[PDB]
Order: sequence, then structure tokens, then C-alpha cells
Amino acid sequence: MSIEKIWAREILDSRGNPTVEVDLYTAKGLFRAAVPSGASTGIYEALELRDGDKQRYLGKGVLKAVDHINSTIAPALISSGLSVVEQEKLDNLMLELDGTENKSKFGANAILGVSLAVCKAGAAERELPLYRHIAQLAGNSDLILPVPAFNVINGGSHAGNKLAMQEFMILPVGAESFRDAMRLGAEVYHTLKGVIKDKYGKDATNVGDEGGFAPNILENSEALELVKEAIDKAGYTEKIVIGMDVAASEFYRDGKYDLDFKSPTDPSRYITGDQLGALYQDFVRDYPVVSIEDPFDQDDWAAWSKFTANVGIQIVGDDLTVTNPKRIERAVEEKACNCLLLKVNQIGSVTEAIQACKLAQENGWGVMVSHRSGETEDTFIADLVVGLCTGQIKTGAPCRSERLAKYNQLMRIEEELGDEARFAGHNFRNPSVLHH
Amino acid sequence: SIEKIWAREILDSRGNPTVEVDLYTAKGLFRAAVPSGASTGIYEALELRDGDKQRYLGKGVLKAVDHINSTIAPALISSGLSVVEQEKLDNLMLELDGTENKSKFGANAILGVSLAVCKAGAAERELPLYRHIAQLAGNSDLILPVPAFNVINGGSHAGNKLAMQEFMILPVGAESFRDAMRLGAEVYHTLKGVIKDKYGKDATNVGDEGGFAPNILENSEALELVKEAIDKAGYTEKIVIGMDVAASEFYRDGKYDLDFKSPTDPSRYITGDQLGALYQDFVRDYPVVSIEDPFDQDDWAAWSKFTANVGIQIVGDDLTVTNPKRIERAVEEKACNCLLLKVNQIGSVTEAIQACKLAQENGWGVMVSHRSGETEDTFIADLVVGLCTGQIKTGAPCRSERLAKYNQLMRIEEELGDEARFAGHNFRNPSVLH
Ligand SMILES: [Mg+2]
Ligand SMILES: [Mg+2]
Repeated sequence: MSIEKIWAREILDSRGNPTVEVDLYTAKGLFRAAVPSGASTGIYEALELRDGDKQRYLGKGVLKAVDHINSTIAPALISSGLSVVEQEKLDNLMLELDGTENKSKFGANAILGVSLAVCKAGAAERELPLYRHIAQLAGNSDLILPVPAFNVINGGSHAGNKLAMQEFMILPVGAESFRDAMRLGAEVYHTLKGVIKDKYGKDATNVGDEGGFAPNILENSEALELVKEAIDKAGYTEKIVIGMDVAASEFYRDGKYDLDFKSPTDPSRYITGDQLGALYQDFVRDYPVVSIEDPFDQDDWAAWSKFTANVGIQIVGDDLTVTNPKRIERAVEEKACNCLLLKVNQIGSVTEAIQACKLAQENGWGVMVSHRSGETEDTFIADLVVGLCTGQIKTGAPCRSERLAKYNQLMRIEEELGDEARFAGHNFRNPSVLHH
Repeated sequence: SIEKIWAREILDSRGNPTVEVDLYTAKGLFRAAVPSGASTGIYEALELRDGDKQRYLGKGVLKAVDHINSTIAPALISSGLSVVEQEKLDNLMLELDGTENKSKFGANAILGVSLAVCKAGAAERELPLYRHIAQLAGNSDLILPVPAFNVINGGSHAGNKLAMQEFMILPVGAESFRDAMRLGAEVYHTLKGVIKDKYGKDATNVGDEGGFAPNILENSEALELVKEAIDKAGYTEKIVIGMDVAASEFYRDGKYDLDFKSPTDPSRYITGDQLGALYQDFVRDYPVVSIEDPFDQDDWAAWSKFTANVGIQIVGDDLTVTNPKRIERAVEEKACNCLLLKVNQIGSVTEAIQACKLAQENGWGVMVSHRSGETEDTFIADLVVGLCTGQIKTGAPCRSERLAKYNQLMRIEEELGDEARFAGHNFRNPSVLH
């Protein structure tokens, strides 16, 4: 009566690893989605189910997840006779069939793939663009194009350099529109590539998983100066600001923090959380840093709360919250942060990710929709960030098409929305104040 | 027939603007995007760029988009020709431009419409795109290509000392295309590990095509690295090596400089004969089965001499630039035995199909090719199957502007079912399987 067919297969993601793609068929046609993947397993993440056969793709095959869709999830959904518009009921049906709290039986990658395909097929049955269907599933009316946060400089475990902080990003908060923000981002990206080529050599301009550069930078402040200089030389000093992903859990060491964790271990150099907090206040004074992700360890709750109570910038939970609602509730209760990173495959279904998002927003938080380091040609999260009206998305450098595919789709959405398109701009934290 | 044609500016995989085209018929919306091209080639179809330094550092494509929206779109809608009539639609755009290299509207403007028309035509004929392409080309067979995976980079766009531009791997002995992706990915990841140990984490960042560029000086060192990864991955029997030398990049004073990236001195330059001698040692000592642009784009006597003296595939890229008059000359003088087919170098579906059939009539192989700047578009995946050329090079199995083509080939193979055939060891002449 609704779903004609559901067929899953194994494709390759942007790192050359297998992942789940799902085809769903209705009288309106073929609706296809693919699943992203992080670099490592997180303890609070919903389970990404992998084959573990070390011969085939080093044990990263997803044949087990694909067979669960084709042999179990697909018949159950078709036989339920539920319409594809009933996102919550079909999601609930899969959560019940799985019957585990972390989706360890089918894998969040199996369950998500169907959830995304159902959402796409539901939008066509409603005769709505995907982003408007999502807005209705979430209870929004006034769509917003987000500020993109473009990865440009990498450190931490992403790089062989001494730089201990993981990612430095640029946000074109001063752009006139989302299409204008893509232009400002690309021009600074290329300006910065030129600067790196001259200062560090041609070798220093190859790219990492998310399309950013990882030159041999030694000091965290030298990276910030590099980014500031590319923005200034591109001519956009006041229109482009900086975001950072510290990923502080990476250099967390016995209750302290090792800002040189890639040099031979020396405990005497570890600094306390309060010492790390003071270093951030110096960055925020000397550089236009408006957002910091994971400034402290994912269990260092006391440091988060003290920093968030004492600075006025955006403080993003990533490893702290893990798109996990029980963790979010504790983070809200302790005022640990004021923005949620939203990674849909960390929670495993469209419904639960919309609920995670409404949990944060109803408590005054920003929400930044996020990519994974292993992405696909899928663009679902571009429609998601518009429908959820969060005003901010980080989905890579303006380089590599698993990133540009999202940005290109957002420009198409802006074009479709026309005179009713509102760009979040300097209100990326609170886009609700914009619409009239 | 065509309800609407609407072009917009999008960003390609390097972050530069390119042309995307929406085409509406009564069957729905058909979307296609154009890869990065050259705007100043001498034989190439030329892409139109804006050159407005206030926008994308002069790289905008607003002019091309305007040519589509203001001129090509009403003309083609006015024609009343159905979307199936690929060749009549393509000739109309060719006549409207009225230049051989498409420098009025831009090769990027003409191709984007051409691709969108083709996708609309498939649906109108109730055929998947690759079957529609087979019919436009006169083919009744369908063959999955052997993929050529870029893995190591040198030449002009790598900061190392390696003169030669790209080393690829071809899983000729895989059981199918799906198996061929597994083999290529597993060797690619093995290589990443070898490179991280030998050279360091930083040396595993990727170039435009997803391949690596560690700091190696001699080309033999690069070939050993590929062989070592193939070996450790366990596929010495199943994977061979392709090369793209891009020798035009180091052609100096009628001679060849294999250290052109280091401070100059003509004393170290070597003749075409000496370069050909080194290729023969390469072919003797490593499983190299294909070499692209071994000599300069106009050193015709070096091409003809080398091709007469080896058994391997010799691919023209800068030699032929997908240009029929350049191709005829290469045929005449036996310069090479394989055409690298870059569809945006020619400018339309119909012309690219003609160029491919021209090479194939003369016993040449045809290698369908990506560009440095690609998009999420997957057209060339359906193209290489529809033309049955048996080989495609569209990147390392890394970066999704590359994997999108490869993933689409896996989908096509699953659709073909028991009819799906993998070119395998006949990647040069897939027609022996017909
Ligand atoms: Mg993070
Ligand atoms: Mg070439």
C-alpha cells in the first residue's frame, strides 16, 4: 500500500571504506540514502555494525548490516502497511525490532539508512521538498540557511605536526547570503592554500579527510595567525571569524592536558583544565574565535561548566554529548556547554535526531549539524540543517565532493526558497530572532 | 518536449565554480554538472570563465550560465525536438555557437545541456542511462570496465622530485567490478600504511585525485612502492600498473628533463631515444601494462617509434585532447593505440560518442577519464558502460567525486545481473567478449 520495495547494498565512502546504501521504492519512485561513518568507535555512540572479517576490507565490510535490511527490516516495514509519511512510527518499529538501547543487533548504520530513505520517500508522498518535510516533522515553520563552518587547518591526531588542537575552521558570518558565504569560504581557502605553498612548500598543500591542510605548524597560536592572515589577505577581515575543534579528550592525561602530546611524553608540561581555560580566553581576546568545540575532556564535567559560565562564546559539545539524549540532559543540567553537535548516525534514526535537536534548542542551545570524517555523495544533512533551522553546519572544507555535495545542495535550497530564504549570519547561534 | 532548462553555478571538487544544468520534462527533473576544463587550449574545446577578480578570483562561470539561461534554453525549447533526439539537439547547440572549439557559449555551457538532455532522453525511452547511451552508439553489449586507480603522484602537481605524474593500479584479475573495487581499496589502504611507516603521517595526505605524493626522487622508487603494496595486499597475480608520464611537462629544447623540479642545467637532459629506453626497462622490471603521454604532445616521431617497439598500451592524452582531427593524425602515424576520452574536452555527448567510435574503428582502446576538478555527477560511469570501452580512470578510491563514479558502476553491475561482464584481462579490447 505504501512501500513497494526496500533494497540495501554496500558502497564505498570517501575514505574508500564500505558503508550502507538503501534504496526504497514507492509509487513515486526510487529514494536513495547512504550512511556516513566516523574514524573510530565511541562508547556512547549507537553501534556501527561491521563485518569484522579481517580478510575483506580489513574487517570493515557491512554485509551483515545490509543483510539485516534485506532479510528482516524490509519485510517488517512493508508488511506493517504504514505510510512513508509516518516517520516516527516506522522509526519506532525498527527500534522495537532491534530491541536494544544502542541498536547493537542491526547496527545504527542499518537502521539509519532505512530511516533516511523513508524520510526522503515521505517528503515525496507529502509533495514537499525534503527540508520542508523535516521542518514539519520537527515543528518548525520558518526555514534558515546556515552559516557554514569550513575546516581549513588540521592538527591533533589528524596530522603529523606538533599542533595539538584538531581543527581550525572559518565561518563567513558577514556574508550576504548562503551563496555569498560559499564564495567567501572558497576565496579564503584558495588564498590560504597560496600562503601555505609559499611558507611551507608545495608538499604542505595536500589535504586531509575533510579537505583541509595540515602544514608543519608547531604552535596553536601560529595556526590562528595563519588563518587570520589568509582572511585578511582575501579582504574579509570583519566578515569571516574562526571556529576551533580542540578534541581535548585526545590529549587528556591523568586529569591534566598535554598540549604537546605528539612529542616524547613529559608529564611536567601537562596543564590543568583551568590553565587550558585561560589559554582559550587569550585566543578569544587576540583572535576572532567565536566557537570552540570540545575544549575539555569528555568526562571533565567540572571544567566545562566553569568555562561555559565564564565566557560568552559558543561552546560546542561533540565527544561530551555524542548526539545522545541522556548525555545531553546531563550537559543541560550541569550547564556544561551551550551548543550541540548533531551527528545523525551517532543516534541512528531521523526521529531521534530531531528529538536530540529539540532537546538542545528548547534549553537555549545552539545546534550545529555535522558531517562525519567518512562521508558519501549523500546530501541529506543539508536538507536537515535547513529543516531544523539551526543556523550552522560544519561539513568540510570547500574541497572534496563529499563535502561540496552538501554545500552545493544548500545553494540549491537557497535558490528554491527565493525571497523567503533567510541566511543566519551573525545569528548562527540563535537564528530564531531573524524571521519576520 | 523540454519544459524548462535552468543552469546554476556550483562548486567542483577543488572548490572552483562550474556549471550545473536542470532539465524538466513531463517525466521529471534531470540534473547534470560539468567537470573542470581548459579555457586556453589550442585544440581543446574551451571552457568559458568570467575573469572577474572580485568573484572566486576570476574563476566564475556566470557568463556560461547566462548563455544557457538566455540563449540555448529558449532555442532548444523552441526547436520542439524530443529529448531522445540526442544528435539533433547537440547539432543545434553546435550551430548556435558556430565555433569549432565552442568559445562563444563555452564548452562547459554546451556540455551541461548535452548531458542533461541525454538523461532526459533515457527516461523518455524508459531505459537506464547506459542502455540509452548504448543505443545512441550502436552497441548491443554492455561491459563493466577495469578501473584504473591513481595511487602515487609526481610531476608538475606534486612537491616531490618525481618527474612522472601519476602511477595507477588496474585490478585486471578481479572476479567482477565489485571485486575490482575491493582489490583497489585494499591495495590503496595497504599503500597508505606503507607510506605512513616509510615516510610519516603527513605523507598520507591526498592530492586532487585522492592519490599520495610522498617525497621520493626516482621513478623506480615509486614503482617499487606500488609493487610492495600490491604484494603485501596479496594480489601480485591480479593487479597491474598503469602510468601517466605527462612528458610535455618536462620537454625542454627538444630534449627531456627528468629532474625538471630541481634547479636547471641542460647537461642532465636526455633524448627521446633514451627516455624510450627507460620505459622499456620499466616495462621489463615492473608489471607496467599501459603508459599515457610518454613523449611531448608534438614529438610525433618519438611516439611512432616507441609504439612500434612495445606491446603495451600507449595512451594519448595531451597528444589527442579528444579532438577528431588530432586523432586522425595519430591513427595515420601510428602514434598510439588508446584514446583518453575526456568528454568536456570535446563538448557534447554526440561528439564524444563519435570520437570513441572513431578510435574503436581503428583498433584503438578507449579509456574514459575524469578531470582534476570533478563533481558529484556520475555520467561517465554510465558512459563507459554504454560505449563498452573496458577501462575508466576516475581517481583513487578516495574522495567522493571519485567514488561516486565507482559506486555507480557497482550499481550498474548489480542491475545487469547475469548479463554483467567484467572486461578483466581484455580491458584493451573488450569486444572479443561481445
Ligand atoms: Mg569534533
Ligand atoms: Mg593525463
